[PDB]
Parts: sequence; structure tokens; C-alpha cells
Amino acid sequence: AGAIREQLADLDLRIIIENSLVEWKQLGEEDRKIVRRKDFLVRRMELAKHFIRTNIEPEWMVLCLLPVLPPELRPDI
Amino acid sequence: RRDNQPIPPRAMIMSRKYRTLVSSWIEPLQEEAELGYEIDYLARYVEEGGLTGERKRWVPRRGKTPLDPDAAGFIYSNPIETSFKQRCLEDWKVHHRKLLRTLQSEESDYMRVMERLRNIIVDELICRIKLHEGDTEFWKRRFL
Amino acid sequence: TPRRWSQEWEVELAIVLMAKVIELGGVPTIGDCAVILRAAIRAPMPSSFLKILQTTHSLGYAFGSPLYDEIITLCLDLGELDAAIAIVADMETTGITVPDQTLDKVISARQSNE
Amino acid sequence: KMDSPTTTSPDAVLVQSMMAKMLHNGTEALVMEASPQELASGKCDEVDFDIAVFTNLTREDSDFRGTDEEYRDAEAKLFARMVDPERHRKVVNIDDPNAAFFVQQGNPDVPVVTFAMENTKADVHPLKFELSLFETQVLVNTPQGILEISSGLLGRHNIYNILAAVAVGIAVGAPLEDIVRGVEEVDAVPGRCELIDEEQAFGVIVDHANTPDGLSRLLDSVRELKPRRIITVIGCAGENERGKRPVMTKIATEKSDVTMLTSDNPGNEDPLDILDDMLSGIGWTMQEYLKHGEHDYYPPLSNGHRLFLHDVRRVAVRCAVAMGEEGDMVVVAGKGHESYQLEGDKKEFYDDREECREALQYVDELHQAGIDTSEFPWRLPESH
Repeated sequence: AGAIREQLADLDLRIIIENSLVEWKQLGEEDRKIVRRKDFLVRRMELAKHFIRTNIEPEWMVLCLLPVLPPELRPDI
Repeated sequence: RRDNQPIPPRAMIMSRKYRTLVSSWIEPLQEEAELGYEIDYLARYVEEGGLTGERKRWVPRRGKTPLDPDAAGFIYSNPIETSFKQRCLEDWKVHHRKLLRTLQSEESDYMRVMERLRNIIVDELICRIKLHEGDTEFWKRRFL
Repeated sequence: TPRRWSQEWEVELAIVLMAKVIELGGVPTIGDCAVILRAAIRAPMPSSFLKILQTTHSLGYAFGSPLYDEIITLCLDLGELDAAIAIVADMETTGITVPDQTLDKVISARQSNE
Repeated sequence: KMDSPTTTSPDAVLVQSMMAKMLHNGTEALVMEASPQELASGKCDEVDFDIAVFTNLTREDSDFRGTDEEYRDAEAKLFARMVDPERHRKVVNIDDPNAAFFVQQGNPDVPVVTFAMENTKADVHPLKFELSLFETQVLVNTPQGILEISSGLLGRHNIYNILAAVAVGIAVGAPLEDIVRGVEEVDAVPGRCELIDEEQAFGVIVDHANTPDGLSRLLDSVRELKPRRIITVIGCAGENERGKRPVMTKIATEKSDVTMLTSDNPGNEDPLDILDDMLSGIGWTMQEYLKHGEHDYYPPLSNGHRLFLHDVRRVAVRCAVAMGEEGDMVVVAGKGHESYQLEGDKKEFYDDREECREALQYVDELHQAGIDTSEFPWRLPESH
């Protein structure tokens, strides 16, 4: 999982948007895969945009520390 | 000009290859010109603050802060660089896509203008097809 | 119907744009002037050669001697000697040293056409 | 060896302090460097010099806080003390235009022995020499006869150093056979074009050149040895000397077939920021170089040379040795004999000589393992 965190931390979110947009337009110029790939690209560029305008870092999807529930809420877990 | 408003420095920002908006759409893109002599890169280093630690380093770093100073002010970075040649070609294609779209919504000549439009993406017959984009009065008549 | 791109159209827009930027307080770079100049050299319109160097030198920029050799030899290739004789005329007014080989070939060209 | 403090200019107290220690231990003769800075500062003012040797004078030391005349007169202080004709001797290199000024210094009656590489009027001068990547062979004409010397020192600038040692031996009337044995005994002065020999087909030299003019002189001395390619490993110190960073890259890329930029002493500065400053001297940026890495291809420069980059000095030094071929020369400049790599504030132990020595041992097993290390990036057998 550490390798994944390095990929997430090193992502250029602005590059993702431009690459997804140009690939999306190329498929438009050209049947169950093209439509599915188009939906993948729109989701990816939507995801990148939200990270840019918020304070959420995508590398936080990989946990380095594990918060622990307070004891009174765990008198299974 | 009519408002007596000078061009601000942010508009006249300089790229790495030392080009401004005067010549950045001629399309050897992101490349310098001959100048008839070799560029003095040491002069650029000193004039960019390289002797005092105030130089702008083009080293990619982790974080959601763009490296390009021309991305300042935009919500999601500046537009991708498109030359004036690409823009004219894209504009040329888009118009004929609309012509192909309206032709399909309404005989040998019809097939020959069909192929010619697809080939672009006889031309005299294409020239009679009229677009009505923005003409509310025309669309009101067709709505009635 | 949109207008189709031509390198001639691109140059005349750049000359208009450079004039507006200078008259509105902007300083195009020495590289910008060469890029507009380089586009013309690929384009051939030798008429625009006089004005591009005029605004280049009005900004205090001097191209290298080989660059001035390129435009003069380019004019001879197309036969536009009127631009070449005017280009050497404005170089002399600016006082920039002009290589001997360029002077020799323009003089030979002037003698040939007479 | 004494555990000498890591000060580039020993103080007057230190020079006297250690000098008596040699006397207490039985030392009879001594040789000291007389730098212009030490002579100007008066540190060596109380040293009773017997023989004064003058090698050359070129305006290289930017650290000297003085004019060229002050730089010249500072070195003349040593020659000014040449007073006693019976005890003192003078050795001068007459190829330098200045040499006349030094000969006039001090007592003119003191004997003077002249040596020159090109001026045949010198007392000691070579008759013929051969230069190679591994050794130099020189036939030197001396007032007492001719000598044959085969030395491990490299470059024609080291012929002068041999001639000066011969002339000093001539001046003290030393046995010719002692002249040849003593010169041929010295093989590698540490950090001064020090050849790292491990029985391989390419030369590896480690030098202390860390300035634009030092690197230019070093690479011109390597080129005259006629190698097939020159591979230079160079870096810049951090937080200081910010003006030489683009300059040293332009020099290295115009004189070396392959250039490998790296980290010399980052200190508290980020190593990739210094490398960006170096890259600016040829019109590149770190971002552009890293983009070429993604496409697994680094294009050559306008002159056809190659530039590579790595911020870890240990990686960059050993990868440059692995690029060596038959009849090449790998130049590891910058540190020389220094044994520390300053990162942040801690002076981590790091010897350039050890890295080159250890890389030469294990370069064989890397090549038989199918790895193609001709350039960057390496081609593993399991990569396409």
C-alpha cells in the first residue's frame, strides 16, 4: 500500500483533467466499451476537480495512523 | 485603448522560452527562435535572481499548487496551450459538424454532399445549407 | 463559415497585435520579435520584413548578423530586391555593422537587374 | 600520518607546533606548501626556508582578497628571503612570463636552477614525453645528464611538477638514481588528478576542481591524453557560490562527451534546487528533465553530448564508472581528497575514492547479469 500512497501523493491533478478531456474528445470523434470508457474519464476528471478546490489530499486514502475508538464505546471491535 | 487602460504586467507575463502573448500562438510552441546568435543563459540566470536565492526554480513538488505562474488566478489552472492554427482548424471542423447534423434532420447529390462533409471532418451544394443558431424568431415559426 | 488559417493571415495579425501592445505600454521580448520574424521567413511575404525590423529596432533590439544575412538571401531567392534594398537601407541608418558578403551579393544583384 | 585539523590554511601557531613535533621525532628535512594566502597573512613569516621553488602564476583563486600585483608580491615574499648564497637555492619555471620577477627577488648571488617544458634554454627540460590514460614517460635533460622517468601521474601539467622535483634534486646535488626512484615512487597525491587504478580499460581520476576555471583546465588536460570519451561527474555546493552553477554546467557540457550532474555539498539547500540552477546554464529545467525520464529517453544536447542527472552522489559516481568503456576517462571532480558529504548540518563520512574503487570491483557482475549500463536509463533484461 505504500507504493500506492507514493502514486497518490505524486499525482498532478491538473494533468489528469487535461489528459482525460483530450482522450474523451478523441473517442467522440470515432460500442459498449467506448461508452464505458467515456464514463470512466468523466468520473476521473470530476474526482480530480474536487481535490483541487478542497483541502482533502488524495494520499489520505492510504492510512498511516489508525484512530482508536474511545473505550466507553467499546465496553468484537 | 479607448478606455486609456494600459496592459497590466500580469497580462505580459513571460514564459520559460522568453515569449509573451505577442508571440506564443505561432506554432513552434514552447520553443525559442534563432536570434542569429547563441543565447546567453548566464545573463538570464543573473537577471532572474540567481545570485541571491530569489530565482524561480522549475522543480516539481508534491502539493496542489501549480508550478506555472500563469496558472495563478484560475480556479483549475489556465487553459491548455492551443495555437492559432489549431484553433482555426477546430473552428473549421465544428461548423461542418453542425452542417452534417442539420443535413441529417431533413438524390445522388445528397449522397455526395454526405460523403464530402464526413471527408472534411459539391462544396457549392454544401454552401446552401443554412444554420439558424440563436435565431429565436425562426425557431418560433417552426414551433408553430 | 469560419475563415481558414493561412500563414499570411497569422503574420498580419501578429504585426497588428505587436503594434497594439507597444502602444498600450507593453514590451515584447527579443524572442517574440524573432518568432514573428521567423514565421514570415517560412511564409514568404517579403513586404512585412521592413515593418518587423522597424518595430524590433524601435524597442532597442539587434538581431545577429546571420539573421540579417538570412532575410537578405531570402529576398534574393524570391527576387524581392525592393525589400532587400530597403532592409539594407534601414540597417545603415541604425548603424549596425553589415557583413561584407551581404553587401557584395546585394550589389551584384543590383548590377544584374539593371 | 598526522591527524591534521580540517583547516585549509593552518595558522602560524599550528605550523610552529607541528614543526617541532617532527624535530622531536627525528625529522631532518621538510617540504611545506607556501600558498599566497598564507604568505600574505604572515602565518609562515617565522619559517626559516632553505630552498624556494616557484611553479607558475595564473589568476585562478577567487578567494584571494587582493589585486594581481598583490597576489604576485605575496608569493615573492618566499623568494625575498633567498639571502644566503651558500645555504639557499632557487628553482624557477621560466615558461611563466613572471619568472624574471622572482629571479630578481632576494640575493642575486643565490644559485638558480631553471626548469621548463617548452623553453629549451632551461637547465632541466624534457627531450621527449609520451602521455596515456595510465602513465606518463618522460626523458629529461639535466645539467648532470639525462634521466628516464615513468610516472603514474597524468597530464602535461604534472611534467612540470616532475621537472621541479628533478631541479630541486639537481639543486641539492642529489644522485640521479635517487631522482628517478623518488619521482617514480609517488603514484597518487590525494585529490590531485588522482588515478584510481583497479586493472581496467578506462582511466578514473578524482580531482578537487570545484570552480569554472579549475574544471576548464582539468578537462583540457584530460582531452590531451586522447581518450575516446570523457565522462564528468560534477556538482555545486549549497547556500554558497550561486554564480558558478550555470557556468560549470556549460563548461562540462562543452568539453565532456557525457556529463553527470549530482550533489556536492547541499547543506540546508534542497539538492534538486541546486541542480535546477545548474541546468539553467544550458537552457533546461528539472521539470523538462523529469519529463524525459517518463518517456524513458533523454535526448542529447545541441552539440551531440549527453547530460544525465541524479541527486545522490553515491549513485551518480558509480553509475558514471559503469558507463566507462575501453579507452575512456571518468572524471569525478568537486571533492577530491575531502571525506565528508554535508547534508543538512551533519557531515556524513563520504570518500569519492572509495566509491570509485568499490564500483570498479563490482562492475563485472553487473554486466554479466544482462544489465545494459551504456547510458540512462539502464536496460535490465526484464525490461522492454
